[PDB]
Order: sequence, then structure tokens, then C-alpha cells
Amino acid sequence: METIAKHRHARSSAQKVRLVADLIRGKKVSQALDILTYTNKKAAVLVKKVLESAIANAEHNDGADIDDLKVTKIFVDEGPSMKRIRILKRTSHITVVVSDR
Amino acid sequence: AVQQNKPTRSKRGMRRSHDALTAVTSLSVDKTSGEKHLRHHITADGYYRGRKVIAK
Amino acid sequence: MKTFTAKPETVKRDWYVVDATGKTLGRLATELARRLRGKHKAEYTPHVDTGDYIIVLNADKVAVTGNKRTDKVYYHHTGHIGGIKQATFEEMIARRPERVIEIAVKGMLPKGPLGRAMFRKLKVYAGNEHNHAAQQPQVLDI
Amino acid sequence: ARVKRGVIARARHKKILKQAKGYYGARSRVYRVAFQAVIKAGQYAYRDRRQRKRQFRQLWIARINAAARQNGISYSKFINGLKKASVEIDRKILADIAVFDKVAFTALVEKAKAALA
Amino acid sequence: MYAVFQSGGKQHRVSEGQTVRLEKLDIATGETVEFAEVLMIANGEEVKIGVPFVDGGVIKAEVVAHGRGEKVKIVKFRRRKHYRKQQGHRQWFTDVKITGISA
Amino acid sequence: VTGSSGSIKSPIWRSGGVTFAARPQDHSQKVNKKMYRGALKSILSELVRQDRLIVVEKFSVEAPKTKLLAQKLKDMALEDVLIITGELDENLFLAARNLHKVDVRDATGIDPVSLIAFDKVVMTADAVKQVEEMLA
RNA sequence: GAACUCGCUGUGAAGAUGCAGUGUACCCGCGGCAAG
RNA sequence: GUGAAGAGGGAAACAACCCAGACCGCCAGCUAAGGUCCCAAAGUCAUGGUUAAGUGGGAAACGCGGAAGAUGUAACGGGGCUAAACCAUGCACCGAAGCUGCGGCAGCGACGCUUAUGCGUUGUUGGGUAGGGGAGCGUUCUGUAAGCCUGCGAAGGUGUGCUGUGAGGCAUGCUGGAGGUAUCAGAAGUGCGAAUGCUGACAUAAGUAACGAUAAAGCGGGUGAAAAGCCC
RNA sequence: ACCGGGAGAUAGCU
RNA sequence: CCCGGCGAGGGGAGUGAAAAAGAACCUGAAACCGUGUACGUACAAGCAGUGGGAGCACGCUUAGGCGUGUGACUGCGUACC
Repeated sequence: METIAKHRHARSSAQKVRLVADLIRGKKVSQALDILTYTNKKAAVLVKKVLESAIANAEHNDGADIDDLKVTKIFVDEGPSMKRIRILKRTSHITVVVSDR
Repeated sequence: AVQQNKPTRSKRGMRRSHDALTAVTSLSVDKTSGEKHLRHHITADGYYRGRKVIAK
Repeated sequence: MKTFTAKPETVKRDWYVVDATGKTLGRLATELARRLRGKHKAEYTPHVDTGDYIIVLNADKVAVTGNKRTDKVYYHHTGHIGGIKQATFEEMIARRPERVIEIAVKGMLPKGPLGRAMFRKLKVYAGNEHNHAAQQPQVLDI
Repeated sequence: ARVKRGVIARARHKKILKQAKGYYGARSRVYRVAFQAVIKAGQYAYRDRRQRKRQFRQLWIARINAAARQNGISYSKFINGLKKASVEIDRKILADIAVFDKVAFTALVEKAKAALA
Repeated sequence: MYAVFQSGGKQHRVSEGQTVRLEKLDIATGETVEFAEVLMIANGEEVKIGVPFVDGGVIKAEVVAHGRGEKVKIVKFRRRKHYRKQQGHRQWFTDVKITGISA
Repeated sequence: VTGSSGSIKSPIWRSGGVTFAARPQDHSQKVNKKMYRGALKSILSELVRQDRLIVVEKFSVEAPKTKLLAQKLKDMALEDVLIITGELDENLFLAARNLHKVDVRDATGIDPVSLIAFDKVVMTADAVKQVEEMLA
């Protein structure tokens, strides 16, 4: 069963989160959680929270067998920006997908 | 100090090839508490080499 | 209908041996370039290798007519400052007999990846003996 | 009566871009450069529709010369023999047959040699 | 079993049962055309054309269909002279199958 | 444009003026009386020649009821007609407004577009004479 | 404006990264010397 | 004469140098200038001569000398050539969009069946700036139209296939969830690629300097999930 | 010095 | 109901024709930024294309050499006004 968890309007730059994201793609959830916990970047906490929400949704909606979840898809997208004097503040949309297969 | 032409997206992507981070891949399990931690650091619960510390 | 083309993986190429002694440098170089280009074969095509490997023996004893022995000179500009390294023909042939044949053949061939591929098929030695006895290279008469 | 041009402009841009697929990025997405790229490609195709004949004729000439030299006659002498023999076969057919068959080309070249004198 | 024949000023080397492409021909779709012009006969022993259009050889080609060819766009433009005109073209074509070649 | 380097009110500028904004004008054309009467004669001739015209001694309704007019048309096998008569009939006009497909006008009210649009025209004994003397 | 942004000789609305010839260079980063 | 306003081949590159006037398509053939040692398609072709110096591959007046030329030979396009340099005499080939062969379209004439007013022949033309003339396509509304399609899927968006010499047209998958409009005529706020044109959005330069007086912070506890910046 | 109007002012050129 | 900080945000359930209508709410194209899939690139020099073109993956006439996707190499090619 495929589970999807997303975070909208994150307080982070659009591209500064892809660096953290690359460490998730193709990695098992068990090791992915630990890697994110021990990462130093600010976006690491947001990515960890998103992944935790994803796994929680998967286990609650799915019956059992939490241990065999692998992160299949993960990406970060441009979000709405705030304009001030000339300065532009970006926003990030995080999307994560966890599925046993 | 002024660019005569706009660099393309391919050049920018190539310039960002060295910005990739590195996974720790160095999780060591505690002797007794049985929870993994970064090597040469006390665990969150407050263990190291099996020996006990304040663990406030 | 489409004209026939030479598939690189199904090309029948053999070996040959050419004796450089007693042959004019320019003429033998041109013949070697023609053979490397594969033009002699009926399956010539300007976008795929079709020539035959050539082995040259006794490059040091090549025959050249006229005053080319002293008049001919070789120049290469490596760069930096004062890259004016001259090489007289006699000195080059005495030290590097193979380099003269190599540069002549490379000049006779096109410039580019295809030309480099053509040139890489040519082997040149300064003596009769050669290590490529396992390919059964038929002697080339010319 | 005010008329909005959105539909027409969008259709024109879609049609022009659809012909500019695979042109190394900017040319394939930006109309300003896509139009120039497609026009230049059209001119190049117009020239190529005539350069193709020259290229194929040169390739046929090379193949015929290669085939004739093996049999022991230059291309010019071979053509002289064919013409003096009242043979109108073109170079393209000879080039095509030289690779699929060799006996026919051998017969043609020996006939040319015989009829040369 | 390859024979060389010309229909619209272009020579074609075709065998038996092999479809060939030629310019527009004023022949019915369901009928067959006998080209009395031959340039080569191939067999265990070939019949060279000592003279053009050897009588002993003849080609029988049956038309299978007609139609328009692939669309080709021709565009003319000039260097900063404000000349620009494009037009389509679809050359007519005919596909014919050859069945049997006389020796 | 209400308002006040270039100018804000230039048409090229956003929310600016119009380069060639028009003014309220009348497009009515001038038609010669001879030309108009010739056109009327031509249209009437074509209409009669194809047999689009029906003539009756007198077309009227006894009472101002639309249902009676509908029944009268039904028994005559006509649905889309233009009833043209002489002196305006009060009952017919009163009981003809509700039927859009059916139009009734006096002799002087004939118009070319009305004749074109409607499939058939129903005259009267006096209407034919009235139109004949009107066209002259 | 778009770039898959080398050297030398030659020509060119006249010192050519883009035209003819030839030579060199694995792909991509970081710090300065400023000849451009 | 050419360019202006003529494409193409050749002179290595090149607009005024030579040949040569591009209707469109074909993987056919013959030529003009120029070439036939390789690069690069064609003769390492024949005959009679000159050259020993790479003069060819740059040079006058003047008694072969005269002769000294450009980052590097750099005044052969590179190699290389003692003929692969030059002179004269030939047979051949290559050589363009030139010509011919096949197919298709259009203008201009002419002939007739004369028509139903077109058809079948017939020669010729078809580069083009400014400019002139002729012929068409796209959209809003009006009447046609209380017609037609349409909740069994309208407009719009987005792909595919088929279509005409063109601007364009039709069918259909998906999204769309309520309008569109046949044929024929009328009015146009009528077709966008540049005016340092204008509103909005989105970029590169870039994760780049700076984080701003060079008065200075360290530690234990508390709140708080998160505390070099909060409180003690 | 600034504001609204004559004023969409006038010559050439871009 | 669950994760989340008794947040922001999100996943299930339900209503709703539709949540591919969620209060940032009809339709939602381009510029711009991403993941996946197919192919090419780490010996290769220039208005980045045009013809030739092997190769590589999929569906088709169940081959018959067909189309789509990319384009190793090669002749030619000095942007718009």
C-alpha cells in the first residue's frame, strides 16, 4: 500500500532542502530516520518530521508490517514567495511517498 | 564584473555537483542499552562504551 | 530503398606489413593513409572505420630523395614561453624513426575522432622484427 | 467590437514550438529563439535537399573507384569502357550491385576492358 | 534473381516479389504493367546487357496502391531582406510488386 | 483619460487611452425612392413566381381570441405566415401578438426584411389593390 | 539574443572563442595573482 | 557588368574576381569556371621539353645575381612531392540549384470541341528590396437563428491521426461541467518579434559579500519539544 | 520651487 | 481517528455528483523549478542545426527490416532586426 505525506509552505529555501532529500531517496526507512536525526542541516528536522508523519499514516491506515517500508519517491517544489523591500522570501513544498513495494 | 551572457541551466547544474552532502553511515550499537549512536559520542539516553554517565 | 552501409561490428578487417625501406616517404604515407581510410575496399563509407591494420617495418631506413635529409625540419609549439623546439630531420629519424611516419600518416588522414580512430590502427617499428606474429599479417606488396 | 487574441496567439505559439523539439534547451522552449532556430533549420533542409544528391553521387563514385581498382582498372577507364560499349547503366546501380554481388561487377569490368580498345 | 529496370528516368534493382517505389504512373490500380526495358538479368549465369533494353528480358509489375507521399515543407528566407515564404508538398508515388522476370 | 519620461495617459501605457476610440455615430444609409420601389417590385415578383404568396377574399377573426386564429391557421395548413391586409383589424392585431411566428401589419407597414424572413405571405382582396397602387 | 564560450597563421567595416589552414586539451570544483 | 534587389559552384576564407539567373520533389545522366598525391570526386594517364634551387610556394630598376617581409615556416591551405613544379600537344573523369529524364502546381498567350461556357491540346514563364495589381485564411457581434449540436458532455486546455501550394480545417483520448453555432451577407477596438514600448509572473549572475564601529562574555538551574540570544 | 490647464503645443529625426 | 509541538501541515472516515470543488476553494497554458522512465556524453573544439547514420527500449504486419524515444561518427553550416 502506498502512503503519501506532504508539507506545504515550509520556512526554508526551495533548493536548500533537496540536499537533505537526496539522502532519503532509495534508502530504507529504518536507516533513513537515523540518518535524518544525525544530519546537521536545518531542513533535516522538517524532513524527519515529514517522514515520521508518512510512516505514521502508513501504519495507521495499513494493517501491520511497518518494518519493510522503503522511501520510493521524495521531492521538493517551489512554493509561494513573500515580497518585501527588494527582497524575496521563498517557500518549499516537501512531498514523500512510502510504500512496501 | 558584469556577465555579457546568461549562463544556461546546464552550467549551473554542473557547478552544483560538488555540493552533495554525505551520509554518516557510522551508527554503532551500545554494548548494553542496545540503541545505536554516533561513534565517539554519548547516546541520547546517556551511555558510552557501556559505561554510565550523568544522563541528565 | 537505402544504400548499403558498413556496420562497425560486422566489418572484416585483416592485417598487412609494409617495408618502409626504399620507398618515398610521401608516396608510402599516402598509400598507407588510403588503406587506413578503407577506400580500397568496395565497402567504403566516410562515417565508419573500414580500413585494414598496417604494420610498418624499418621506418629508420626509409628512402627519401633530394636534399630532404637536411632541408626538412619539424616544429611543435608546446606552449609556455619560447616553445621554439626545432627538430632536424636527421636528428628526429636517428632518435625517433617512428614519429616521422606517424605524423605523416596522421596528416594524410582527416582531423577528428574518426581520424584518430584511423590512425590508431597503424603500427610502426624501426626493425624487421615485430611482436604481432599471432595475427598472421600478410605481407603488402607495393 | 473588442476581440481577444489569446486563442490565436496560443495556437500559433504551440504550432511553432511543436516543430522545435530537441534544440538544446532555450531554442526548444523560448519562442523568441525557437522561431529563429526553426527558420534556420528550414533553410538548412532546403540546401540539404540538393546537397544530398551531391553527397550520394560522391559516395557512389568512391565505391565504384574502389571496386574497379581491385579488378585492375581506373574509374575513368572503366567509365570509358562502359560508354564505348553502349551501356547506359548509372553509377548508383553499379554501386548497389558491387556490394551484394561481385561476379556481375567482374563481368562488367572485364567487358569494359575488352571494349576499351 | 535481381533485375535492373528504369521507369521514370531512375534505375531500380528489384527481385521477384519485392515491392518497389516509382513516380506516378498512368495505370489502373488493379492492372499490371509490362516494362519491356531491362538493364540486367541475374541467375546462375547472368545475361549482361551488351546493348540497352535486351529483348529477352521483360519485367511484370502489378500496382498495389497509390497515394500521396510524406509531407515536406519548403521554406525560403533571406538575410535581413524580409523575404519569407513556406509551402507544403507531397510528391505522388506508386508502389508496384514484381512477379517473375523473363531471362 | 482621467489623470495627468513620458505620459501616463498614453494608449501604449496600461490603463491608458485608445488610439482610435470611436464616437456615437449613425450608420443609416440613403435609399432612393425609385430604388426602394424597384426592390419591392423585384421581391414581390420573385415571391409570386416561386408561389410563396397566398391570396384570400378576406382574412379576419370574429373575436379577439388567439386560439381561434391558431385554429384558422391550422385548418389552412399554415404555421409561419405574414398576414398583410388593408385597414387594420382590431381583433386580429389584438389576438396576433402572442404568436411570435405569426405577424400582422397594415399595408403601409410592409418591409423587405419582414418579407424575406417569413416563409409565406397572406394577402387579402383589398390588400392586393392597396399594395399595387402603393408601389405604382 | 542564444552558447557544446582554446592557442597560432591568414582574410574580413581592418587585432576573429564563431570565417580558411594547423596544433593542444579527460568531465567538474576551490583560493589569488588582473594580461583581457 | 555585379551588388543594391540572384541563389549556387570555383579563387583555402571573402560583396564588387571567373562560371552561372534558384517554380516544387526524385538516392538518374551530360556540361560551364575550376580540378583529377592524400586531406577531398576525379589520370600517382600518354607524348616532347625546362628545373637541382623547394625558384615552384612573392617581388622591380639594374650588371643567373639583384632578394631584405610579418609573434611560428607563415607570400604553398597542411602534409608531402625532384615531378605531386612549369611549358605545349590528347584521350577520359569529377565538377552547380546550368541543361536534360520522370512526376506535380500556378501565371501568360494560341488552337480548336466552340461552348453550357468548361474541356482536350499547345509553347512560354515562374529569384527578388521599395512599389503596384490580383486571390484567400483566422476571431467578436448582427440577421439567418424560438433552426442545429450539446449533462450520452459546450467553450477552453492538452496529445494523436488525416487533410490543402499557404494562413488553416476535421475526427478523437484525457481534464473541463455549460454553452457553441451550420450556409450566406454586414460592422470591425481584427492577426505582434524587437519601439532603452507598458502591467503581472519567473529567472541567471548565487548559495556568492554582508549579517554594520574591533565595550566580551563564561557557567548551573527553571519554562519550553526545540535555549551562545527568554527568566533566575 | 511645485500643482491643473492652454497642450494630444510646435521643427527635424529616431 | 492518527501523526505532528494541546502548533503549521498532512493522512484516513464522512458529507458532497465531483474534495481531479477544502475556505490560498470554476476552468489552471507558457516563462520557471522538480521525481521517475527511454537514450547519449568523461580523447573531445566553434550560431549547437541540417542530410546520411549504426546503435540502443517499446508496440505493431506476431519477423518480412514499420513508427515512436535518443543520436556514436561523418559532408555542410560566421543569430533576429
